[PDB]
Formats: sequence, C-alpha cells, structure tokens
Amino acid sequence: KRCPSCHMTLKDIAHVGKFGCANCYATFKDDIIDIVRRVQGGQFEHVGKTPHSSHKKIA
Amino acid sequence: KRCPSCHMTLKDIAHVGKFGCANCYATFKDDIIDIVRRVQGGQFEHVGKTPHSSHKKIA
Amino acid sequence: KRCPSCHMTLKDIAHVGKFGCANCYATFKDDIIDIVRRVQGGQFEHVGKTPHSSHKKIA
Amino acid sequence: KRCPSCHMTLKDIAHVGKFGCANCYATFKDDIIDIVRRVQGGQFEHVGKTPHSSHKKIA
Amino acid sequence: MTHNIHDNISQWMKSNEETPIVMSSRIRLARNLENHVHPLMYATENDGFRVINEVQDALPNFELMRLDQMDQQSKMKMVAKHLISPELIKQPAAAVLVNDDESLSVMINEEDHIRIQAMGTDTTLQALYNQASSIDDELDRSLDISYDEQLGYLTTCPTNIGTGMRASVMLHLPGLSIMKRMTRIAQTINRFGYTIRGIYGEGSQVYGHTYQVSNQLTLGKSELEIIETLTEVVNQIIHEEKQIRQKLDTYNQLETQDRVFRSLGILQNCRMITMEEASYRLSEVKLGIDLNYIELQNFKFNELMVAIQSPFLLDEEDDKSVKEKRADILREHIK
Amino acid sequence: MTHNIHDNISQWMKSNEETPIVMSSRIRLARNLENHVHPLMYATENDGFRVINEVQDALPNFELMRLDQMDQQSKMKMVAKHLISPELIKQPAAAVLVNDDESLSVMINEEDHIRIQAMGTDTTLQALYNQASSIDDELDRSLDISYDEQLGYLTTCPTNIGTGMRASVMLHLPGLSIMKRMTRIAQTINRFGYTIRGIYGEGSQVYGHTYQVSNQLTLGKSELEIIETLTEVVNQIIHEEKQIRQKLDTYNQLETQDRVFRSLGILQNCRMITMEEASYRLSEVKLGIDLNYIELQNFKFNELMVAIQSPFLLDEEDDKSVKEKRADILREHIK
Amino acid sequence: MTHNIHDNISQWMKSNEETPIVMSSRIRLARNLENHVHPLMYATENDGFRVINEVQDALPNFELMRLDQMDQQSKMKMVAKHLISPELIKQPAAAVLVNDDESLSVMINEEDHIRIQAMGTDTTLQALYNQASSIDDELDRSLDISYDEQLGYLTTCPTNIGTGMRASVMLHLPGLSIMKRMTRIAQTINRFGYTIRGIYGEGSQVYGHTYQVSNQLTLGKSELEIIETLTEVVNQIIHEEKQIRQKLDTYNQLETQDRVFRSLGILQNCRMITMEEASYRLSEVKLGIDLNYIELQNFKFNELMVAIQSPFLLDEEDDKSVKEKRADILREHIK
Amino acid sequence: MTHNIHDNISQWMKSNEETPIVMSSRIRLARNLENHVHPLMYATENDGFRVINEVQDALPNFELMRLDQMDQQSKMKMVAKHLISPELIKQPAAAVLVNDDESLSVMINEEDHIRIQAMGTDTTLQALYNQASSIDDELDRSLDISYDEQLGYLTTCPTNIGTGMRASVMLHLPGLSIMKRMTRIAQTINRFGYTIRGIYGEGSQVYGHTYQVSNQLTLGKSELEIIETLTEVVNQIIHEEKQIRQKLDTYNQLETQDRVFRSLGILQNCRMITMEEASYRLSEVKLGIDLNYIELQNFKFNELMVAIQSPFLLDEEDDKSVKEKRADILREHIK
Ligand SMILES: [Zn+2]
Ligand SMILES: [Zn+2]
Ligand SMILES: [Zn+2]
Ligand SMILES: [Zn+2]
Repeated sequence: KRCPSCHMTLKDIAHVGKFGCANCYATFKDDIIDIVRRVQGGQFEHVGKTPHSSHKKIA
Repeated sequence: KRCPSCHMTLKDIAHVGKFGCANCYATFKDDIIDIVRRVQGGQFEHVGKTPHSSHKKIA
Repeated sequence: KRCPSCHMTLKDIAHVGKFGCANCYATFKDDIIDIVRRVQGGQFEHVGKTPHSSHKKIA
Repeated sequence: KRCPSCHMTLKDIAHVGKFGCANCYATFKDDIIDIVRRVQGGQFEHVGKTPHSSHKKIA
Repeated sequence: MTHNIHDNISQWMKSNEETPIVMSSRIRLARNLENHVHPLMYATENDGFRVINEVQDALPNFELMRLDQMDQQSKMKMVAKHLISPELIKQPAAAVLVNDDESLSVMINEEDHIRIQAMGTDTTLQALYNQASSIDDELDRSLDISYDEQLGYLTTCPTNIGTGMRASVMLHLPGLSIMKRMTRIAQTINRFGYTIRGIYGEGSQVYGHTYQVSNQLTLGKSELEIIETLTEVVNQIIHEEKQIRQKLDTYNQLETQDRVFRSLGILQNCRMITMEEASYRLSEVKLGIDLNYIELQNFKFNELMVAIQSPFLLDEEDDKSVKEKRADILREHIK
Repeated sequence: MTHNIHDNISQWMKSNEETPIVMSSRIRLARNLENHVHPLMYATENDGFRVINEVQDALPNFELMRLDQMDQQSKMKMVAKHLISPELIKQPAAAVLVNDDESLSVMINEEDHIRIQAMGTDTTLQALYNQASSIDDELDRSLDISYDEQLGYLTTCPTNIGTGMRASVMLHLPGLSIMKRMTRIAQTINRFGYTIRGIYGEGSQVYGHTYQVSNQLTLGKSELEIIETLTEVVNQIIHEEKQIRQKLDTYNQLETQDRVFRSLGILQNCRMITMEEASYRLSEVKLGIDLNYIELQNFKFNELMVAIQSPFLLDEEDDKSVKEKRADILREHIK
Repeated sequence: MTHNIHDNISQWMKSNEETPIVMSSRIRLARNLENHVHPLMYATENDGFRVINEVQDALPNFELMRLDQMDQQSKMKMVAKHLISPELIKQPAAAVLVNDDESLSVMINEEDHIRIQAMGTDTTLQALYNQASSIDDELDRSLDISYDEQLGYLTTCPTNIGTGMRASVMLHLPGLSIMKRMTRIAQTINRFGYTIRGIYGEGSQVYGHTYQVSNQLTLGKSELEIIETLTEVVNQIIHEEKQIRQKLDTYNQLETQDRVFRSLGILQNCRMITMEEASYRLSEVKLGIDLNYIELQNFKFNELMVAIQSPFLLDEEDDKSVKEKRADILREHIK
Repeated sequence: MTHNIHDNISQWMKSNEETPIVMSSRIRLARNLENHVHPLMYATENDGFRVINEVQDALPNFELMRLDQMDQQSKMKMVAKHLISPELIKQPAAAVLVNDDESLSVMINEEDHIRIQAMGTDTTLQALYNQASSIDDELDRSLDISYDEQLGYLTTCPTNIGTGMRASVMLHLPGLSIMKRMTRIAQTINRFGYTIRGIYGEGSQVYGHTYQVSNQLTLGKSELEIIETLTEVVNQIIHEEKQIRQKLDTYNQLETQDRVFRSLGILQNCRMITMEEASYRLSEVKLGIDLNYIELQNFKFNELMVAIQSPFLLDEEDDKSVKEKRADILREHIK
C-alpha cells in the first residue's frame, strides 16, 4: 500500500517522521492525528490561523 | 470579600499561589480554572482517577 | 686560659668563628692562620694594601 | 713557531685550552704555569704524588 | 560501629547487575484532607495533633516516629535515606509514619498532603502502584477525601490537581558525561515536557555517577499513559549509554583500563579521602566492573554511596578525624 | 578591511542602550505548497526550478541570489548574518529571495516550506508580524496553499502543524553567568514548556555574552497568546538580570572595575587575539559601559561581534595571519 | 604623592641606555678600630657613644642620622635605598653618617667595622675607588687603625682579612631567564670562585628583572686584579645577553611584540596591582624599549622599581588601599 | 625481564639501609702516556690500535669489550650502568677494558687519559683507593708515564695536573627538596669550592630522588686531605637531612602517610607509567620505608632506578608498548 502522488509507504514516512503531501494526509489522517497527539502533549484539538481565500468565498 | 472557612482573600491566595480548602474552590472556581489553564499548558479538561466511595453508591 | 683584653676563651671564638681584637691575634695567631688556610682555599700567604702611617715613618 | 712533536701553535692550544704532549710543556712551560695560576686560584706551587720508578733509582 | 552499612538489604539494592544503569524507582500520591482548615496554615500544635491522631488510628498496623523525640543526628540519617524532605524537618507539628519492612511511607503534615510514597524493586513500577492502591482502598474507605468530579483530586495548584502521581527513576550515566553528551540530550528529552534531575548529594556533579528522571505534568491524563511514556523514554537513554560503552571498549580500551585501575588503587590505601573524590572514584570502578575488568561488590555500590555522607560521622568528632574515618570505612569495605 | 563593518545599519543595531539586555527578535512562518509532490524529496533539478520560477514570478518586486552562482566565501558570509541554515547550503536545488532593504527574507526549498522570515526592531514583535501579514495576503492571494480546516496549515509534524509561527529573542546575560545562575533558571523556564538557546557561534560559552529564548509548541493555540507569554517570560528575566547588576555595583565595585578595565586594556594592544578571548573581553567591556565607565562608541558592539568571525578573514589568508587580522580590526575599531 | 619619586637623580640612574644591561656598581671597605674592646660586643650605650663621637669629630664635614630619632617608616625608607643592612637596625647603639650629595656613606657600629661604602656611576669603578681613597687618607691620617704587616688590615675572619674590598655590579638579565639559561651559567661562573646574587626584593624571582654579581675572596690578592677579573667576567655575560636578544628579534618578533604590548596595556589601566606583577610587567616593557618597539613617556624604570615597595605606602593605611595607591602611581607615571 | 634485573649484586647495592642517604662512591685517576703524540688528536685507527695493544698486553688478566663489535643497544645498556661517557662512544678508535668481578674499569682512549676508575662499597673510599693503588704499582712498573717533578702528573689543563684524583658520592635528598632547601645549601657548599651535581637521568629533577657531590680542585694538594674534606662536608648534609625527617615524623605524620601510601597505590596497578612519575613515586615510597610505614625490599630500588630507563626497552618496540612493559616490570617487581 502506497500514496497516490508520492508512492511512499506510511511505515516509510513514519520512519523518517515527516510529511509527504496533502494526499498523504487525506489517506493517513488517522495515524497522523494519532502521532501528533501522542508526541506534542495531548493538544490535537487544533485552531489555526484565520485563512484568506477559503472564507473570502465561503463567508 | 473573604472565604467562609479560611477567611482569606483571593488576591491573597493568588499572591502565595496556593489553595485554601474545598470552599475556596466552591467560591473561586472561575479564577482557579482560569489560572490552571493559563499556566499548565492549556489542558484544563481534567480527567482524574476513578474514585471509590462516590460511585460505590452513585453507580 | 683567656684573652687579656676581651677575657674570652679561644674555643669560644672558634665556636662563633669571629675575631675579638688585636690582642686575640697576638696570642692566638697560630690557630688563626691555621683556620684561615684550612677554609679559604690554601692562600694564607697574604699581601695586603700599601698602608699609610707605618711606612710614612719606617720608609 | 710550532711544537717539535705536535707541530701545533701555542695560540692554537690556548684557543682550545688543552695540552699537546710533554714537549709542549718543555717549550711553553712559562705560559702554562702562568695560566694555571691565573685560573685555578693562585696555587701554582704544586706537590704531586710520590712516584715510583724515578725515586726507585734516584733515592 | 555505626549500624547503617548492612541493615538495608532489598531486591532493588541486590539484583542490579543485569540492567546496571538503573538504580531504583519512585511513585508518589499527594492528596489533601477534608473537615480541616488547610492542614498546614495554622498557629499552634492543635491541627497537627488532630491530623496525626486521625491518620494514626486510621491504620493501627503501622508505627510512628515523631519529630519531637528525634535529635538532628537521626533526622539527617533518615533524610539521607530518602524518607524526608527539608520542609518536614522545618515543621514543628510534622511527623512520619513508616512500615518496618521499609517499602512504603507516609509523610504526615509535610506540605499540603499526606503523600503515600512507595520505593522499591526494579522489575516494574506496576507492582509498586498496586501495593499503593491496596493501601489506598483502606484509606479512602475509612475516611472522606477532598475529591472532585470535574477535576480529579484536589491537592495543590502547580503540582498535583488531576492525580497525585509522580514517578521517577534513578540512573547511572558515566559515559555520556565523560563525553559531554548531556545538555543536548537534556534538550532532546525536554522536547516532550519531561525533566532530568540531580543526585544523592550535590547538584554540581559533572561526571554523572547518578541521575534522576521524572515527569512534569500529572494533569489531564491517565496514569498508565505516563507510566509507559517514562518507561519508553528510559529504554532510549539506557540504549544511548550502552552505545558509547561498547564503542569505548572495542576502540581504545587502554586509557579506560588505566583510569579504572588507577582510581581503584587510590581508593584503598589513602587514609585522607574527602567526598567528591570518593564518589568519582566509585563511579569509575563500577564502570570498570560493568566492562568485566575487576571483581568487587556490584551490590554494595548504592550502600557505600549512601553511607559515606558527612552527617553519619560529623556528629561524633570534628571534620579532620571524619576524613580519617571515611577513608577507613572505604578501605575496609572495598577490600 | 572587509565592506561588512558598516553596510549593516538598522534601528535594532542602533537604539539598543535604553534596554541593553535585548539584541533582536525573530518570527517565522513555515508553510508547504500545493500541486507539487513533497517539494524536497526529489531526484533532479526539476522540482527546484519549478518551485523557484513559481515563487519568483509570484512576486516580481524582490530579487534572487541563487546557490549556484555563489562561492563558499559569500555563502558563509551570509550564514553568519542569520539568513541561511546549513541544510539550505546542503541542497543543490536551493535558492534564496531577499529584500534589498534587508528586513525580510524567503528561504525557498530550504526544508519543507518557503519560510517567510522577518527580523527587525526592538520595540514590538507586532509590527514585524503585521509586515509579514501584509506579505502573506499577497502570497496566499496569488496562489492556493495546503490549508486544512480541522488542523490549521500543514507543514511538518513535530514542528509546525497549527500555525507556522516561531518567535525568538536575543539576550545578553553576563551577570547570572559569572554568578552561575543559569541552570536553575533554565529549569524554572522549562516549567512552562519554553526553551533557552545558544549564541552567535559556539554552544559552549559558559560566561554568556548572548542567549536566545524561543517557544516550543506552536500547536493548538492562537498567535497573540504565545507573543504575550514570551514577552512576559522575557520581562521576568530582564528584571532578574537588572537586580543583580545593581547589587554588584553598590556592593563590591572594585573587582568589577578591575576586570572591566583590564580586559579593555588587553583588547587594544594585543596583535595576536583568537576568538574566545575577543568575545569574552567584548562582553566585559560592554557590561562596564552599562555601569558608565568608558565613552568610545557602543552601537558598533553588534557589528564587532559578527565581524571577528573566521569566514570574513580566513577565506583570504591562513589562520595565523587571521589571528593578526582579527587583532588588527579589534585594536582599530575600538579606539 | 611621596617625595621619593624624583629626589634621587644621578648619573647612574640617568645615562643607562647605551649599556642598558648594567644598573649600578658597589665597593666596600671594612676595617675595625684600635683602642677599643671589640666595638660591637658590649653591654651598654657607652662603646657606641665613644665610637660615634670619635668618628663624628674625626670628620666635621659630614652629618649624622642616628637610629634613636628615627621611626620605623624612615628606617625602611632608607633600607630600600641600599644604605642600611638589617643588623644595623637591630643594634640600639648603631648610627649612620652620610654625604648630602649622596654618593658615599659610613655605617658606624654596624658589624665589626665602619665600612666606607661608595655607590655611583657606570663608567668605571676606578673613579669610585679613587674617591674612597681620597677619604681614606684623611681617616687613617687622623687616627691609628688596626693594621698588620704579615696580613693586611684586620676586620673579621671569613669575610675580610687581606683588604676590605668587595665590589659588585647590578645586572638586568631577562632573556636568559625567559629561556632558562641561568643555572648552567651560574655553574660556569662558580668555576672561577665568584657568585651571582638576588635582587631589589624577593630572592625567588625566576624571570630575572635584576641580578647582582660579586666577588668571594678578597684574600691574598691585590685590588686592581679583582677589579679587572669582575670587569672581564661581566663583559662576557653582557655579550651572551646581547646575542640572544638579536636572535629573538630576527627570528620570531611576534610573540615578543605581543607579550610586550600586552603587559604595557595591563600596566596602565588596572587600579588593583600587587607587587610581583608590576615588577614582571616593568621588566617586559623595558625589554621592549631596548628592542626599539615602544617609545613612551620617560624611562624612570629605576625610580619606579625602588618606589613601588610596600613600606613606602603601608605606613599610612591598610594594604587594600595600598594596592589602589600603588596602581595609581604606576598609572600616573607611566603615561 | 631485562638482564640488569639481578645480574648486578654487590655490597653497595645491598647493605644500604643503616645509612640510607648514601648510595655509592667514585674515584678517578686520569693520566696520559709517553712515547705517543697526543693519543686522541690523530687521523686514523693506528694510534688507537697501538695504545690498545700496549695497554692490552700490559695486563693480560683482564678482558676487552671493543667499540666496533657492539651495537647501540649494548652501548647504551652499559652507559646507563656508569661505565662510559658519551665522548667514548663518539670515538671510532675507542675501547674499554673491564674486570668480570665488576669493581674496576679502564676507559682506553676516552679523552686524554686511560682513567683507572673504581666504584664500590659504602664503608670507606680508602679501600677503593688502595685497590686502585695496587693496580697502579703494576701499571707504572710495566711502563713509563709522563710524570713531572715541579708539577705532579700531566694529563689536561683545567681538570687534572697535580694528581688525577676526583672523588664523588651519590646522595638521596628528598626532604630538603620537598621543602625547597637546596639553593641556599648549594651556595653554602660552594663557599668552600665544591659542587653538587645531577642524577641518574635528567638534570631537571626538582624533588631530588638522587644527588651527587664532587670536588673541584685536585690541584696543589694531597689526596687524603680532599678525601677527609669531602667526607666531613657530606657528613654535614646527611646530618641536615636526618633532622628535618624527624621533624616531619613527629609534627604532621598524616600528610606524609597519605602521600606515601597513595603513591605506592598508584605504582602497582597502573599499566601505563611514564618515566618521571615512576621515579618520583619510587623516591616517595623509599622515604616512607625509612619513616617505618610500609615494608618491601631496598636493594631492589637501586636495581629498579637503573632498570627502568628507556634504551633497555625501546630497542625492541615503539614507545607505546614500552610504556606497557615498563609498567609491567614495575607492577611485577614491587609486589
Ligand atoms: Zn504524497
Ligand atoms: Zn477556605
Ligand atoms: Zn681580645
Ligand atoms: Zn708538542
């Protein structure tokens, strides 16, 4: 099993501990949120920055 | 304004940064949770230990 | 046995290793020349400085 | 001017400050005794060891 | 003479050669009390006597050792065994409960708690936690504690609100300290939010001989989570310590053998040894035994470390004969 | 000799006597890119050229300084000015954009980002943040970035997920370092989950001369929160440093005056100065200037500390001729 | 502050740049007295007063400075000017005669003599010897001295029997001392039966700054012989010292220039200088001037080396302000 | 391991505990030869072979060990046993005669002599002088030597004209050297015109371990006079050394016992010992054996001081295994 765009195994990205692309999130988000919660305290409830283009159109 | 049991101002307990008794919580819980969140990361969502006597009767 | 003027034994002046007066030489010159030769190399044949008053009259 | 046996100048032996042979003494004894007296204190009056062969015949 | 060179024997001091980089483990449980007005902020002996009598008859199976009947000698003798903190001895109303088997303790009226502490074996922290739980059922059954539902227990703000747990491990790390590999790894472990702490004695030892790792946030989390987190972070540092130990053994071997044997030779036959030197030399000879060189104690290292401190000896003569006596016990027990 | 002893002038190097314990401030903004397959993991020049051209025509108002047309001399000359990290120079496809006014930067293809960095004045971090925002509107308007809704942006796991912010301050702390008051306060500040970092050059300087404080978790929080927290944590230390200075001034004054003037005297008239000594001596004379002892110049302290660096001289002549050149520029610029 | 920083001016302190490795020269003349019972071995003041009055009216042209009317301050002030030895100040009956021009002296009742001493110029010892002879005609004319025919004069056994002459020279030898070339040459000069002696102050100075050469046997010889022998032994060493100086100047030049200028820089601008350091630094800066590098204000090296001693300052305050005052006079008179 | 370990046994190495401050004694007899043109100033092998054959058949009872048949290893092995001086090995025509009992020697064609040397017992120099005389009758009987009547013999100007005698003693002086009491007493003994000399190895040893006293003028005097003068002057330093030892034993005793036992402990169990340290440590343990603190042998210490030198070991491997082997022999022979 591999990524569509990177064609890179998720045990592989777990070994380097890095991030391929948006598709890697779209297909491995469960493990991504899991490891972020495991390492960086317990604050996986994330609020980001107020973006621009998204809400420029959606609100 | 003071505590019922300790008779101690809450600016006073803020100065020493300590905790009087259960009544102090019952009357100053807003500021207590506020400062706990401010200092100890942002994890004011607290799960404690499974107690004994409370759920010995309530469940 | 002592000195006429100092009244000091010659084992005494040997102990301190010093010189009382002219009378001490006049009565202990044998030991004086002996020890001077024994210590200060072997040059007990002494030529001094050309004096003034003695030869002023004797030559 | 040189030595009969060594054929070595006496300013030369003075430079190295050494001694050629018995002939060098026999022809340079004045300067030899002079420098021995000049350096080694002032004791050029030398008594040696009681030899063997010389007095074995002369006394 | 003094009776504190063998009366301590336990599993954690004995079977510590298979994994020699770990020395012991701790767990705490700090929790306040109900129907009393801030057990420490008071004027007289009365709150002290009330809490003391309450916790005393709460469990008749144990025995007390009060602060009043103890001179400073025994006080420091027990401080250097890790059963007291200074703010206890600074408290005229304070006291201590114990277990004569000496695996558990209770520091009554120490600071805002009762603090069921438990030190012990090297196998697992879970057995110690289970023993403390098998005490906690009895205590919370016989009395009502200041429990909360939104939060957990309720002891003291910056330290323990969620649960009173605080675990720790005692580590011997000479290699990374002779190689100057402790500040980098200190930052590496602070990455997560943990800490690494000082020693038996002075917190200025550069060459290691001991270290202590502990948690930082017992807040908003469970127990076993922190247990497994600390346990996994400690298998990493033991791994990194054993990496610089095989390297040095196969690479140089001679500077190592020289330092080790030279320190062993100074240790016995000195007659005038101060503190720092004896500690350093002991760490070095232990490293040597870990690399299979000399054959000495390997189970009395922790006992000598804990016996050579000054208040065990200073209370009898001035310091100049204390040096002689320290050197005498070292020379006598090494070989 | 080099042109890099006055071409840097800015407010943050000039007006730094009112609050002399702060030197500069940083803020970062790391964010990845869409419609590209992990901009760094690649085989050839092609992803590099694509991203480079994209970000280049994205903003024509700036100018480029590529890695290919630069020799190692200029590379290290710009590294020692804090515009590059080593993994950029280790990357054959890397590049850099700049602003000729030199208050902002963009490290294209450095490591998993583009990293709009902004260094600047000492008054407030908010003006710098506003300038970076007034760049960010343009960038995110001209192109689609890999934004997420549950999480925030999406750059790299252990460092930046929520937002790419990472702020820092540059601090001069000699007193607490001559008095051995840095490990305790390091633990005190790690209590919250922040960090304190090394220096211009070597991370083994014990006597201070510089320090750097930064955040640790840009995760699950807002921006202004971390801004204000860091500001308050760095306001706590400036007071601690200003308190011990007054103590030393009123208490001894003579050991202080001796050390200061002696180091000033060694500094000029040496002709053979290495690195460590010149740094140490510079910190000491600056401490003196704060206790009002000498006149000369004082804004140059910032330039002098970055000019004595090896690359600005060593690339031209051997290290022994550079000891004489460092000594020449030290003796010259001071008086 | 002290009046003893310019009231000494003479040829031997002034014209000492042509031959800078020589500093001054001494000659003594020890001889006892007739019609008195061992002038020193006595019980009361009476022999002292008798000899004092005798030698006083023997020469009315001079002036006296007795031991009784002098406090310890002036006593040490004159000891550090080389006009007294300690056994004089240890003698309640002792006294001193002088010449206000200050080129000759007489130490009455010091130790078994009267000791017409004469210190002075650097050109030749013969002029000083002639001045002492032009005093000796008068003295031996006005009175009968304990002269002998087989031996010469008659003063004291292990020191002076033949004639009381004892000559000496004061030498500045830094090069052979920074290069560890003094024990070998000490053996070389002891080959003949001469000696080399200590300094202004402490006889533990390893780096030179001063040395003193003297004879050993004033027995069974004439005067001019020893004069020419010492003179020829001192032309050898000055030649040995001038060779190594040229070597260091042409060979390294940079370590030399560094040390010299660094010490000059410490010297001024210190405010807290002790004794050893000021001496060492002064020797080094003088070496520098001899090698024609630094050209500073004046060359009062001799006045400074004799002015910085402690009993010139200690008699006013405790030592901690004396350090400040020593540093003040150094900083004030150097530049 | 090496031959010297035990093939040297004699009275002077064995019975040296009653008066342990003396180690051995020397006497020389330098005299030139007749019917030969300055035996050393030559061009070819011929004068060497002539003198060698002459002195060889002059005494058939002895055996030769020429310079030609010897490699550098054996050459230095015999130099470090005090039977050769360097100018002998620098001479292609040189040779050596010996006695297999090894109490006498003859250094043919060494430098302007034949030099009947005799080293031996500690009781008296007179027995050694008598043995050399019982050789000299035979030599001067079988041949005519360059004798003179006004002067004595005739060998070489600055060293030996009157008689070729030159006596010496080997002394162990640790106390006065740990107390810095050697320069003063060196001047004291130079008062007469004698000298004190270096050691086994390097002439830079500050802490003693050995010293050597010798005469200076074998000119214009008899023999027994100088014998009794050296004997009386060496009795003084042996008496000065026994006083300070008793002082240290009764006064401190603990610093002494500490240093001694610590050095003994380092000595065995080191595996990597260089030269200086082993010498120093050996002197200290010997001092401690005399202050009656430890045990061990004592004849072994002379053998060790002469066995641990480098050319006994360096001629087999590079120096890094030589350190190991030196440490091995030390550890093996001490205990
Ligand atoms: Zn991908
Ligand atoms: Zn209350
Ligand atoms: Zn008399
Ligand atoms: Zn000749």
